[PDB]
Amino acid sequence: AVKKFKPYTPSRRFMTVADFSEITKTEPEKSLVKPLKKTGGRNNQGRITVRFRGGGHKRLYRIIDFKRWDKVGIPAKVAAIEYDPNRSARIALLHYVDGEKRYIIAPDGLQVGQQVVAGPDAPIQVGNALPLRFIPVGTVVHAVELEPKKGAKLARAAGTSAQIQGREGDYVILRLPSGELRKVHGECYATVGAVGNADHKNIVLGKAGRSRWLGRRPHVRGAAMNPVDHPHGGGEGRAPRGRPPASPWGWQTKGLKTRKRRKPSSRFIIARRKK
Amino acid sequence: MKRTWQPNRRKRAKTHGFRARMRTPGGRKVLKRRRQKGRWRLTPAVRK
RNA sequence: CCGAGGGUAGGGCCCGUGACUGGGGCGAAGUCGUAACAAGGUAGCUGUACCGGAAGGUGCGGCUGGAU
RNA sequence: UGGGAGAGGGUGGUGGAAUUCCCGGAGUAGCGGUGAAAUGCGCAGAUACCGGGAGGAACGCCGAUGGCGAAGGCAGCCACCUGGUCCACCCGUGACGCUGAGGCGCGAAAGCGUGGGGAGCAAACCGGAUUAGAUACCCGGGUAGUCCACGCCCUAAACG
RNA sequence: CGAUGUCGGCUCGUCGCAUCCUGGGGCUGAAGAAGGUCCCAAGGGUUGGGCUGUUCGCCCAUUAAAGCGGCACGCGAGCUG
RNA sequence: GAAUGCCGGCAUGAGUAACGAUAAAGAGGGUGAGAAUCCCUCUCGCCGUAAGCCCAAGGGUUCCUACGCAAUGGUCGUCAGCGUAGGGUUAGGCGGGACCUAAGGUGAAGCCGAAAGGCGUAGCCGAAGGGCAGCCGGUUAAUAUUCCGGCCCUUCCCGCAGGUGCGAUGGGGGGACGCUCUAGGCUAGGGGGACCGGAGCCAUGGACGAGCCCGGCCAGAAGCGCAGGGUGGGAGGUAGGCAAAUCCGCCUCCCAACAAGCUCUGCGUGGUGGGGAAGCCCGGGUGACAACCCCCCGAAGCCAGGGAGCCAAGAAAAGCCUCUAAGCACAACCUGCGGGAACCCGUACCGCAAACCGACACAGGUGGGCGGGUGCAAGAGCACUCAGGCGCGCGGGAGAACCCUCGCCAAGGAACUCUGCAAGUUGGCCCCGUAACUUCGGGAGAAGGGGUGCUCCCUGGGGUGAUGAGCCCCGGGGAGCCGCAGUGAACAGGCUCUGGCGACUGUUUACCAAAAACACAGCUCUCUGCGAACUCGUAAGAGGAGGUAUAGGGAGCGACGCUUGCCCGGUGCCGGAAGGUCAAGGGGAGGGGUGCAAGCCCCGAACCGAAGCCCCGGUGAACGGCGGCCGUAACUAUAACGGUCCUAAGGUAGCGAAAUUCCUUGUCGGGUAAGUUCCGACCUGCACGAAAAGCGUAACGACCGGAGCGCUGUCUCGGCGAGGGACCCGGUGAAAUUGAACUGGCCGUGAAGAUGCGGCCUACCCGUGGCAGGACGAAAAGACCCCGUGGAGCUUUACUGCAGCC
RNA sequence: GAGCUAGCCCUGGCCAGGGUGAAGCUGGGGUGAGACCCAGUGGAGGCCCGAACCGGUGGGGGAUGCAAACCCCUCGGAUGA
Ligand SMILES: O=C(CCCC[PH](c1ccccc1)(c1ccccc1)c1ccccc1)N[C@H](CO)[C@H](O)c1ccc([N+](=O)[O-])cc1
Ligand SMILES: [Mg+2]
Ligand SMILES: [Mg+2]
Ligand SMILES: [Mg+2]
Ligand SMILES: [Mg+2]
Ligand SMILES: [Mg+2]
Ligand SMILES: [Mg+2]
Ligand SMILES: [Mg+2]
Ligand SMILES: [Mg+2]
Ligand SMILES: [Mg+2]
Ligand SMILES: [Mg+2]
Ligand SMILES: [Mg+2]
Ligand SMILES: [Mg+2]
Ligand SMILES: [Mg+2]
Ligand SMILES: [Mg+2]
Ligand SMILES: [Mg+2]
Ligand SMILES: [Mg+2]
Ligand SMILES: [Mg+2]
Ligand SMILES: [Mg+2]
Ligand SMILES: [Mg+2]
Ligand SMILES: [Mg+2]
Ligand SMILES: [Mg+2]
Ligand SMILES: [Mg+2]
Ligand SMILES: [Mg+2]
Ligand SMILES: [Mg+2]
Ligand SMILES: [Mg+2]
Ligand SMILES: [Mg+2]
Ligand SMILES: [Mg+2]
Ligand SMILES: [Mg+2]
Ligand SMILES: [Mg+2]
Ligand SMILES: [Mg+2]
Ligand SMILES: [Mg+2]
Ligand SMILES: [Mg+2]
Ligand SMILES: [Mg+2]
Ligand SMILES: [Mg+2]
Ligand SMILES: [Mg+2]
Ligand SMILES: [Mg+2]
Ligand SMILES: [Mg+2]
Ligand SMILES: [Mg+2]
Ligand SMILES: [Mg+2]
Ligand SMILES: [Mg+2]
Ligand SMILES: [Mg+2]
Ligand SMILES: [Mg+2]
Ligand SMILES: [Mg+2]
Ligand SMILES: [Mg+2]
Ligand SMILES: [Mg+2]
Ligand SMILES: [Mg+2]
Ligand SMILES: [Mg+2]
Ligand SMILES: [Mg+2]
Ligand SMILES: [Mg+2]
Ligand SMILES: [Mg+2]
Ligand SMILES: [Mg+2]
Ligand SMILES: [Mg+2]
Ligand SMILES: [Mg+2]
Ligand SMILES: [Mg+2]
Ligand SMILES: [Mg+2]
Ligand SMILES: [Mg+2]
Ligand SMILES: [Mg+2]
Ligand SMILES: [Mg+2]
Ligand SMILES: [Mg+2]
Ligand SMILES: [Mg+2]
Ligand SMILES: [Mg+2]
Ligand SMILES: [Mg+2]
Ligand SMILES: [Mg+2]
Ligand SMILES: [Mg+2]
Ligand SMILES: [Mg+2]
Ligand SMILES: [Mg+2]
Ligand SMILES: [Mg+2]
Ligand SMILES: [Mg+2]
Ligand SMILES: [Mg+2]
Ligand SMILES: [Mg+2]
Ligand SMILES: [Mg+2]
Ligand SMILES: [Mg+2]
Ligand SMILES: [Mg+2]
Ligand SMILES: [Mg+2]
Ligand SMILES: [Mg+2]
Ligand SMILES: [Mg+2]
Ligand SMILES: [Mg+2]
Ligand SMILES: [Mg+2]
Ligand SMILES: [Mg+2]
Ligand SMILES: [Mg+2]
Ligand SMILES: [Mg+2]
Ligand SMILES: [Mg+2]
Ligand SMILES: [Mg+2]
Ligand SMILES: [Mg+2]
Ligand SMILES: [Mg+2]
Ligand SMILES: [Mg+2]
Ligand SMILES: [Mg+2]
Ligand SMILES: [Mg+2]
Ligand SMILES: [Mg+2]
Ligand SMILES: [Mg+2]
Ligand SMILES: [Mg+2]
Ligand SMILES: [Mg+2]
Ligand SMILES: [Mg+2]
Ligand SMILES: [Mg+2]
Ligand SMILES: [Mg+2]
Ligand SMILES: [Mg+2]
Ligand SMILES: [Mg+2]
Ligand SMILES: [Mg+2]
Ligand SMILES: [Mg+2]
Ligand SMILES: [Mg+2]
Ligand SMILES: [Mg+2]
Ligand SMILES: [Mg+2]
Ligand SMILES: [Mg+2]
Ligand SMILES: [Mg+2]
Ligand SMILES: [Mg+2]
Ligand SMILES: [Mg+2]
Ligand SMILES: [Mg+2]
Ligand SMILES: [Mg+2]
Ligand SMILES: [Mg+2]
Ligand SMILES: [Mg+2]
Ligand SMILES: [Mg+2]
Ligand SMILES: [Mg+2]
Ligand SMILES: [Mg+2]
Ligand SMILES: [Mg+2]
Ligand SMILES: [Mg+2]
Ligand SMILES: [Mg+2]
Ligand SMILES: [Mg+2]
Ligand SMILES: [Mg+2]
Ligand SMILES: [Mg+2]
Ligand SMILES: [Mg+2]
Ligand SMILES: [Mg+2]
Ligand SMILES: [Mg+2]
Ligand SMILES: [Mg+2]
Ligand SMILES: [Mg+2]
Ligand SMILES: [Mg+2]
Ligand SMILES: [Mg+2]
Ligand SMILES: [Mg+2]
Ligand SMILES: [Mg+2]
Ligand SMILES: [Mg+2]
Ligand SMILES: [Mg+2]
Ligand SMILES: [Mg+2]
Ligand SMILES: [Mg+2]
Ligand SMILES: [Mg+2]
Ligand SMILES: [Mg+2]
Ligand SMILES: [Mg+2]
Ligand SMILES: [Mg+2]
Ligand SMILES: [Mg+2]
Ligand SMILES: [Mg+2]
Ligand SMILES: [Mg+2]
Ligand SMILES: [Mg+2]
Ligand SMILES: [Mg+2]
Ligand SMILES: [Mg+2]
Ligand SMILES: [Mg+2]
Ligand SMILES: [Mg+2]
Ligand SMILES: [Mg+2]
Ligand SMILES: [Mg+2]
Ligand SMILES: [Mg+2]
Ligand SMILES: [Mg+2]
Ligand SMILES: [Mg+2]
Ligand SMILES: [Mg+2]
Ligand SMILES: [Mg+2]
Ligand SMILES: [Mg+2]
Ligand SMILES: [Mg+2]
Ligand SMILES: [Mg+2]
Ligand SMILES: [Mg+2]
Ligand SMILES: [Mg+2]
Ligand SMILES: [Mg+2]
Ligand SMILES: [Mg+2]
Ligand SMILES: [Mg+2]
Ligand SMILES: [Mg+2]
Ligand SMILES: [Mg+2]
Ligand SMILES: [Mg+2]
Ligand SMILES: [Mg+2]
Ligand SMILES: [Mg+2]
Ligand SMILES: [Mg+2]
Ligand SMILES: [Mg+2]
Ligand SMILES: [Mg+2]
Ligand SMILES: [Mg+2]
Ligand SMILES: [Mg+2]
Ligand SMILES: [Mg+2]
Ligand SMILES: [Mg+2]
Ligand SMILES: [Mg+2]
Ligand SMILES: [Mg+2]
Ligand SMILES: [Mg+2]
Ligand SMILES: [Mg+2]
Ligand SMILES: [Mg+2]
Ligand SMILES: [Mg+2]
Ligand SMILES: [Mg+2]
Ligand SMILES: [Mg+2]
Ligand SMILES: [Mg+2]
Ligand SMILES: [Mg+2]
Ligand SMILES: [Mg+2]
Ligand SMILES: [Mg+2]
Ligand SMILES: [Mg+2]
Ligand SMILES: [Mg+2]
Ligand SMILES: [Mg+2]
Ligand SMILES: [Mg+2]
Ligand SMILES: [Mg+2]
Ligand SMILES: [Mg+2]
Ligand SMILES: [Mg+2]
Ligand SMILES: [Mg+2]
Ligand SMILES: [Mg+2]
Ligand SMILES: [Mg+2]
Ligand SMILES: [Mg+2]
Ligand SMILES: [Mg+2]
Ligand SMILES: [Mg+2]
Ligand SMILES: [Mg+2]
Ligand SMILES: [Mg+2]
Ligand SMILES: [Mg+2]
Ligand SMILES: [Mg+2]
Ligand SMILES: [Mg+2]
Ligand SMILES: [Mg+2]
Ligand SMILES: [Mg+2]
Ligand SMILES: [Mg+2]
Ligand SMILES: [Mg+2]
Ligand SMILES: [Mg+2]
Ligand SMILES: [Mg+2]
Ligand SMILES: [Mg+2]
Ligand SMILES: [Mg+2]
Ligand SMILES: [Mg+2]
Ligand SMILES: [Mg+2]
Ligand SMILES: [Mg+2]
Ligand SMILES: [Mg+2]
Ligand SMILES: [Mg+2]
Ligand SMILES: [Mg+2]
Ligand SMILES: [Mg+2]
Ligand SMILES: [Mg+2]
Ligand SMILES: [Mg+2]
Ligand SMILES: [Mg+2]
Ligand SMILES: [Mg+2]
Ligand SMILES: [Mg+2]
Ligand SMILES: [Mg+2]
Ligand SMILES: [Mg+2]
Ligand SMILES: [Mg+2]
Ligand SMILES: [Mg+2]
Ligand SMILES: [Mg+2]
Ligand SMILES: [Mg+2]
Ligand SMILES: [Mg+2]
Ligand SMILES: [Mg+2]
Ligand SMILES: [Mg+2]
Ligand SMILES: [Mg+2]
Ligand SMILES: [Mg+2]
Ligand SMILES: [Mg+2]
Ligand SMILES: [Mg+2]
Ligand SMILES: [Mg+2]
Ligand SMILES: [Mg+2]
Ligand SMILES: [Mg+2]
Ligand SMILES: [Mg+2]
Ligand SMILES: [Mg+2]
Ligand SMILES: [Mg+2]
Ligand SMILES: [Mg+2]
Ligand SMILES: [Mg+2]
Ligand SMILES: [Mg+2]
Ligand SMILES: [Mg+2]
Ligand SMILES: [Mg+2]
Ligand SMILES: [Mg+2]
Ligand SMILES: [Mg+2]
Ligand SMILES: [Mg+2]
Ligand SMILES: [Mg+2]
Ligand SMILES: [Mg+2]
Ligand SMILES: [Mg+2]
Ligand SMILES: [Mg+2]
Ligand SMILES: [Mg+2]
């Protein structure tokens, strides 16, 4: 579950923390961490291109195995489950009978000391990876590639999962976490099960300081600015929007579809998302 | 209170120095113009 | 030393009262409708929820203390 | 000790019919709805027919004046975990019992919180009729909710 | 308009009299006492509070009386703001 | 002769303001032409978590010494951070380079751009981070971890001896990490000693004393001791660590394991080298053959890469160890020892300031370390004071008004005023005690009160010792003493009741606004399937993100509680393969120019022909909107009810004279002797209302209202006192302003407010301290207002383009 | 031109002292087992008081200033955005 606090400060009243109970190792593997270059939202020109970024806790980036068809047939023991600051899910440390060590994102139900494997012949069990054209229709799955050998792209966030809905030619039909129905090539790898740490979404940040620890600087409404800054700027006293609600750059932000209409992906997208 | 000039020799050499001017076209013109005018010092003096 | 009591300060309970406000009872010589008693003209009653000038309605479940 | 019946409860799985939606075919002038209608849907190809897919809820015949539970209540099918109850043997214990203010637990529906889910249904709501009027009954829509997990609520014509 | 600072208050006054009081008068529907009204008169006097930024005004308690106006709606090189 | 003209010169204000912290001065003696100001002595005062000491920036000779005083120095000057001259900065170990990387910068390959140029993995550069070997004392006028002394150490080269499969820019280990809390043992620093050393002192009534005053240490290789840090050993298998690998990783087996051992560090001791006070005497000598010991306190520093807990999950690369490849195995490397070798730059002095940033020797600003003692609960607070440093570069008088900063005040006590503005009161610690309401944390230091010094006596536990003495620490119970007063001085909340707004901590208009504004957790809508959307860029490339719908972007709303109604006709957005309109292009009935002709050239209807717009539908936590008239009930009054106009639909819950109410000080109630404010109500709401959210809400607020208690010079209503000015004398000596002036009152006149015109009145000449009514006083070519076919920012269904998108 | 200022990036450093006493853990009570209750321990927090440090609330002074934003008194934050 998620952990509550007694209200001994104004902010501890609603603040809630992850219970951190599936974790067995509190230190990262040294050969698998590299420094994460903080950007602040700035680009190679030095310009802010994503607003209100920066000042978050320092982090080392843990290298994650998003291929796994790397080591077809070679099993590995689940040695430990770790915290990872660079993603919502937890990471599992794998010990291969090869001797090689690697990281995957922990599916829900992984056990320390469990054996997992990856390949066309792999058992359909939580933690194993297979090409999609071998996972039985119906089973939920995660860490799905979008194209063969290009890396796991779908269902990598905490609690997320995709389900296989059928097969058509060289393609399987997936229901992504958004509800979109998508053709994905049958030779794209995936890992049977759902991503763990599903209680992530019930966390209550609790105070402005917690947002800041995460590298999220305070966001400022256009309505609180001036006409030089935002379409919603100016006005005497408070003001309604007085125009279709817009972004800082003028485009409308209530309903306007923005996917590129002629994108070739459309041939493979069965049904736009829900909700 | 704290004023605008807070001297710093590395900041002075790396900002206005000769090598900084020679990199940029606008910097080479600054030197061309100061040499045309007959300036005694083409760049600020920094002690290193 | 204790000490009637007086003094300062903070509490607890009760009683009288208060602009105004809530429903209740009774009065009957009114206005609106007709909710219930006949299958009372939508069987009724019911806990609850939402709603409507009003009696009331409807949903969900329950009872027969329901006519044929 | 031995045996029996049962929708008693809890958990995880799985089966088929049907409704709705979407994809393909084929086909055209209405369909739907009512006491009669209209709103509604339909030449932007509906309804009726065939194939495929998706999803949720409830389990037809068996089913009955039936069965089970302390009550609320429990109904497709498989398994696991588990309660109560009856019978025959008359073997063990030797009044160890009855009740029960307080207490604790359970407690239909509706309602509440957090998060899923959402096909059908349907408060509120919108429209059509009915009518003297019709904030209703009847018709076309339709959101909570009804469903699942966890925590509250603790009511009833909770009745025999 | 190459600037004459604008409401109210405080302080400091000074002047006019169409006089609020005190002084002197005529008439009264002036018995007395107390008033009404008009004339003469500017020497002095003309309170303390509650409300509001207020000027004003209402109100409390008094008073012989609680006057009204001018001085750049007197006075920011005097203060307040 | 005027341009608030330009440059320069010199006046006026004026012997006026001022001479830069109110920390403070006096005298004696010297020097000298000249002395409040320079040097010396004595007395006084100020700083002492500095106003003392060290370091990094920045400054650049300001350092030392001699000789000087024109200018600089707010006066003076014989002095100086000033003038002239001479001297002064010494390193293998301290800092930087001949080492490593961080962001960033540059950039073989490579990519992009009219040119200039933009990017870019590796590499290179880049430090106050990593790494790396020096401590104490002495010496100079001036440098010292640099010279000297004592004791240590590092690297490179060569040689010798031993040992080993040696060898790397390649593989691996390591380097290597957060915040809060914290153990043990140390050291830095400190207090005490009746003990050790010491020049001396006996005052003024007493004291020859367990007297007074002074000091009682610093470094130190190997070894040893104490405390820690780090590290398991063996064998077999091996398909992984872009080759190899005996290394590392993985699996299994066996002794070992909170041990030891091995290794490293800190502290102690340590051969040895140093230092060494007060006082007296002229920085030096003496004290002195100085003593150099014990007890107590004890770090935030050290052992250290220690321990624990927590979530926000906490650099890199080289040095180093290991592994092997080419190679090489007479070499090569490792260990010990020896001899040789060891370069470049900095080093003065200032450094919280008179030497840096502020035009000034400027009350401002400036990063790190040390920062003693006593007392007050603690402490870096406060008072005093050590070492050390100062008395602030004009003085002497006087004792006015007035100003400033401060002290007191009879009786009253907010009567002051826009407001208790300001100033009082309160004040630390210990104990007793403490309300509504509440999200159960709080509100709370609630409120309110009692205690507080010193003396004696009895006594409980702790630390260090040893279990004792001593030292130090936390208490208890008695009995007394003094004063007006015991946190006796300094530092240290006034409190309560009740509304508005915002949940809260935060943030903001550098330099007139700190708030109710911004942000904020949280709520909802919406976009985005990843070469994501979106953002920056012509592009390449980037951010997003080494993220993947429990994610990222945009918007509104803003803890939490209870909630969030009706209108989709207009605008927006979403969906809609039909229809209507639609450009280039396709098409070519037909028509034209020309030539004698084949031919060449032009126009050109039907029909075909995208998006968009029209059209159908959806959509409000999208832009937004949410009525009017007549009539009706046993008296009046009102209208549950009916009728009728209009609309896309006529404001629901809640709230309401409100941060909204014009009329308005609505009416009534409460508080007051009196209440335009405040609180509670009513509702004809000029002109609330539901995420530009509605109504509430404990806690919070240097926010804004209303009331009270306490206490006050706020006031009645003022008085006195203090210091710094104001004044007088000596020294230095500005400023805005200034047509020129020989510059009076009244009643008038005058461009309508006259020192300057008329009449009359008044008036001897010139200053000093004072006050501010006038000189439409000074300052700023009015910010308001208008005007100019003047400008700029912003807006849109103004016009016309452009990017971007289709 | 970011040696002032604003934001971010890399790498360092600073925050006396005192007060409150969350989770957890241990013991006891409690039950069929629990919830939970008490005590000791513990040491949480955009927690409390208050120096450094960062500020700039109210008032007074200053106004050709010590200062082209200063001074005094008072006041806000002070393990955190
Ligand atoms: O305009 C002004 C003087 C306005 C000065 C206000 P200011 C100031 C300037 C100098 C000296 C004193 C005060 C100021 C105003 C603007 C800019 C700078 C300074 C100020 C200072 C503080 C607070 C408020 C104002 N007088 C004009 C004559 O030209 C005239 O008499 C006048 C016309 C119309 C009204 N009228 O009531 O309409 C009032 C007065
Ligand atoms: Mg909580
Ligand atoms: Mg807690
Ligand atoms: Mg809890
Ligand atoms: Mg709170
Ligand atoms: Mg936890
Ligand atoms: Mg976990
Ligand atoms: Mg879990
Ligand atoms: Mg770590
Ligand atoms: Mg690394
Ligand atoms: Mg990275
Ligand atoms: Mg990065
Ligand atoms: Mg770059
Ligand atoms: Mg650039
Ligand atoms: Mg962006
Ligand atoms: Mg940013
Ligand atoms: Mg994680
Ligand atoms: Mg999580
Ligand atoms: Mg959340
Ligand atoms: Mg973070
Ligand atoms: Mg946000
Ligand atoms: Mg915002
Ligand atoms: Mg604004
Ligand atoms: Mg701008
Ligand atoms: Mg614009
Ligand atoms: Mg704009
Ligand atoms: Mg606007
Ligand atoms: Mg507006
Ligand atoms: Mg606005
Ligand atoms: Mg407005
Ligand atoms: Mg605004
Ligand atoms: Mg606004
Ligand atoms: Mg606002
Ligand atoms: Mg709006
Ligand atoms: Mg607007
Ligand atoms: Mg609008
Ligand atoms: Mg694709
Ligand atoms: Mg300057
Ligand atoms: Mg600086
Ligand atoms: Mg300089
Ligand atoms: Mg520098
Ligand atoms: Mg530097
Ligand atoms: Mg620099
Ligand atoms: Mg340069
Ligand atoms: Mg020259
Ligand atoms: Mg130059
Ligand atoms: Mg008595
Ligand atoms: Mg009836
Ligand atoms: Mg009926
Ligand atoms: Mg009605
Ligand atoms: Mg209804
Ligand atoms: Mg029943
Ligand atoms: Mg009946
Ligand atoms: Mg579905
Ligand atoms: Mg049946
Ligand atoms: Mg039955
Ligand atoms: Mg028997
Ligand atoms: Mg129930
Ligand atoms: Mg639905
Ligand atoms: Mg009607
Ligand atoms: Mg609802
Ligand atoms: Mg709901
Ligand atoms: Mg329900
Ligand atoms: Mg029954
Ligand atoms: Mg004017
Ligand atoms: Mg002028
Ligand atoms: Mg008479
Ligand atoms: Mg009479
Ligand atoms: Mg008369
Ligand atoms: Mg007469
Ligand atoms: Mg008179
Ligand atoms: Mg007179
Ligand atoms: Mg008035
Ligand atoms: Mg009288
Ligand atoms: Mg007047
Ligand atoms: Mg005037
Ligand atoms: Mg007038
Ligand atoms: Mg007037
Ligand atoms: Mg006036
Ligand atoms: Mg005036
Ligand atoms: Mg003024
Ligand atoms: Mg005035
Ligand atoms: Mg004046
Ligand atoms: Mg004047
Ligand atoms: Mg005033
Ligand atoms: Mg004002
Ligand atoms: Mg002329
Ligand atoms: Mg002039
Ligand atoms: Mg001139
Ligand atoms: Mg000139
Ligand atoms: Mg002259
Ligand atoms: Mg003068
Ligand atoms: Mg001066
Ligand atoms: Mg002198
Ligand atoms: Mg002299
Ligand atoms: Mg001297
Ligand atoms: Mg001290
Ligand atoms: Mg200089
Ligand atoms: Mg020197
Ligand atoms: Mg010199
Ligand atoms: Mg001189
Ligand atoms: Mg001289
Ligand atoms: Mg001079
Ligand atoms: Mg001089
Ligand atoms: Mg000077
Ligand atoms: Mg001389
Ligand atoms: Mg000097
Ligand atoms: Mg010399
Ligand atoms: Mg040396
Ligand atoms: Mg070299
Ligand atoms: Mg390098
Ligand atoms: Mg370095
Ligand atoms: Mg070194
Ligand atoms: Mg040494
Ligand atoms: Mg020297
Ligand atoms: Mg080797
Ligand atoms: Mg690391
Ligand atoms: Mg580090
Ligand atoms: Mg911290
Ligand atoms: Mg001590
Ligand atoms: Mg003694
Ligand atoms: Mg020891
Ligand atoms: Mg191997
Ligand atoms: Mg000596
Ligand atoms: Mg001797
Ligand atoms: Mg001797
Ligand atoms: Mg500390
Ligand atoms: Mg550690
Ligand atoms: Mg976390
Ligand atoms: Mg790196
Ligand atoms: Mg070979
Ligand atoms: Mg060896
Ligand atoms: Mg060299
Ligand atoms: Mg030196
Ligand atoms: Mg200072
Ligand atoms: Mg300092
Ligand atoms: Mg200046
Ligand atoms: Mg000076
Ligand atoms: Mg200074
Ligand atoms: Mg010391
Ligand atoms: Mg004290
Ligand atoms: Mg104290
Ligand atoms: Mg202090
Ligand atoms: Mg002392
Ligand atoms: Mg002085
Ligand atoms: Mg005098
Ligand atoms: Mg003073
Ligand atoms: Mg006295
Ligand atoms: Mg008094
Ligand atoms: Mg009083
Ligand atoms: Mg009193
Ligand atoms: Mg007040
Ligand atoms: Mg109370
Ligand atoms: Mg409570
Ligand atoms: Mg609290
Ligand atoms: Mg108290
Ligand atoms: Mg209170
Ligand atoms: Mg005493
Ligand atoms: Mg003091
Ligand atoms: Mg005090
Ligand atoms: Mg206080
Ligand atoms: Mg209160
Ligand atoms: Mg509010
Ligand atoms: Mg605010
Ligand atoms: Mg606030
Ligand atoms: Mg709130
Ligand atoms: Mg806030
Ligand atoms: Mg400001
Ligand atoms: Mg400003
Ligand atoms: Mg300014
Ligand atoms: Mg400004
Ligand atoms: Mg402000
Ligand atoms: Mg504030
Ligand atoms: Mg703001
Ligand atoms: Mg805000
Ligand atoms: Mg909310
Ligand atoms: Mg762009
Ligand atoms: Mg790129
Ligand atoms: Mg990227
Ligand atoms: Mg990236
Ligand atoms: Mg992402
Ligand atoms: Mg908020
Ligand atoms: Mg906000
Ligand atoms: Mg509540
Ligand atoms: Mg609409
Ligand atoms: Mg519309
Ligand atoms: Mg409609
Ligand atoms: Mg519009
Ligand atoms: Mg058709
Ligand atoms: Mg033709
Ligand atoms: Mg022709
Ligand atoms: Mg709405
Ligand atoms: Mg809504
Ligand atoms: Mg409209
Ligand atoms: Mg709107
Ligand atoms: Mg009537
Ligand atoms: Mg209205
Ligand atoms: Mg409504
Ligand atoms: Mg009202
Ligand atoms: Mg009123
Ligand atoms: Mg209101
Ligand atoms: Mg209004
Ligand atoms: Mg009005
Ligand atoms: Mg009003
Ligand atoms: Mg008004
Ligand atoms: Mg009135
Ligand atoms: Mg008021
Ligand atoms: Mg009214
Ligand atoms: Mg808004
Ligand atoms: Mg508003
Ligand atoms: Mg709204
Ligand atoms: Mg606040
Ligand atoms: Mg505030
Ligand atoms: Mg006074
Ligand atoms: Mg005195
Ligand atoms: Mg004086
Ligand atoms: Mg005096
Ligand atoms: Mg003349
Ligand atoms: Mg006049
Ligand atoms: Mg005149
Ligand atoms: Mg005259
Ligand atoms: Mg004349
Ligand atoms: Mg004349
Ligand atoms: Mg004449
Ligand atoms: Mg004349
Ligand atoms: Mg005269
Ligand atoms: Mg004057
Ligand atoms: Mg004047
Ligand atoms: Mg004049
Ligand atoms: Mg004037
Ligand atoms: Mg001016
Ligand atoms: Mg001009
Ligand atoms: Mg003008
Ligand atoms: Mg003008
Ligand atoms: Mg005008
Ligand atoms: Mg025009
Ligand atoms: Mg014109
Ligand atoms: Mg313009
Ligand atoms: Mg776009
Ligand atoms: Mg760092
Ligand atoms: Mg701190
Ligand atoms: Mg405790
Ligand atoms: Mg624990
Ligand atoms: Mg804080
Ligand atoms: Mg705090
Ligand atoms: Mg605090
Ligand atoms: Mg201030
Ligand atoms: Mg004050
Ligand atoms: Mg004062
Ligand atoms: Mg100051
Ligand atoms: Mg101060
Ligand atoms: Mg704070
Ligand atoms: Mg504080
Ligand atoms: Mg603190």
